[PDB]
Amino acid sequence: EAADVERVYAAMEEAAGLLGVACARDKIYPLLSTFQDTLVEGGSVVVFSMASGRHSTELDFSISVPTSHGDPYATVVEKGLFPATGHPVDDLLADTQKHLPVSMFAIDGEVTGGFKKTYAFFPTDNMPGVAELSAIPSMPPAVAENAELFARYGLDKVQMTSMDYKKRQVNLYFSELSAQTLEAESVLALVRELGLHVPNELGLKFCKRSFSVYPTLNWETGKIDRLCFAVISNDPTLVPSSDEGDIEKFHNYATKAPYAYVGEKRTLVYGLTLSPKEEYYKLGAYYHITDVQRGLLKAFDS
Ligand SMILES: CC(C)=CCC/C(C)=C/COP(=O)(O)OP(=O)(O)O
Ligand SMILES: [Mg+2]
Repeated sequence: EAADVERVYAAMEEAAGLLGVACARDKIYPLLSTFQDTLVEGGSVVVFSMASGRHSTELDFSISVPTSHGDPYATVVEKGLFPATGHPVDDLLADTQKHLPVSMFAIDGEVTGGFKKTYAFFPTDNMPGVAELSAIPSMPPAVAENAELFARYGLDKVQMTSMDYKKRQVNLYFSELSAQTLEAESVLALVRELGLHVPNELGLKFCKRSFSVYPTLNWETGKIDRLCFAVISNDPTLVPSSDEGDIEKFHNYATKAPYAYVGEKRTLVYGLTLSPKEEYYKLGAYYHITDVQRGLLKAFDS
């Protein structure tokens, strides 16, 4: 439906407008048209994410794609929207769906850069572990090489994975996080073992409220590139930053981002990313939600 396409793109321009970013129509429209059938409201999930620091001038968008549509990456490459990288990341999404049960896909891009990643969601009642994922042929070796470290901190079940074709990286979104996993002492030992920025009192408090945690890995080495803690809430003032700018800019976005489910508050997902020499924050404001998001809010934002 050309209608849903225009609408989704307009909302995307709105979100970008809030951060002073311009959408590259030539890179976005073709992508939205290709999966236009998935833009239907109801069972679709769409997110527009902002970030701080060196990411403050970009705006990401995520769109859920039903598995029935087939490998979303093969589609973008076949249509000529993106050039295969020639690396294992090209087959990872396909191999993941082949070896494990995938409940749904998702495409991700940046308003000025275009397409850059896909996601593979797993059934909540049938989530794979570190061992099941590390056995995927195209999966980065780093996953298996860090298996002992993951198990030591209670990172077992994975609710989904994401593949970044431009940076050739993979994220493992751990779920069912225990309390001792998110304890201050545990989080500190973990970051130190990975050589990432040490979170302060404020950051640690945010890590404790996390419902999801995801490390980023690559095919070059067995070293984790960064680690992210995600919190989901309806509260627009949670950005874990002490900078006046961030507090103001994030809260503004959280209260003005577009959303197609009037009648409820905006679902928000905040992120605290720790890299070797710094930390940055991100915030995704959902444009479209489903009962999954509602279920999560009841469980982690009560
Ligand atoms: C359709 C749905 C429900 C999408 C959810 C996407 C999500 C939780 C992304 C987290 O990664 P990121 O956006 O913070 O960045 P990166 O992958 O680059 O680390
Ligand atoms: Mg992003």
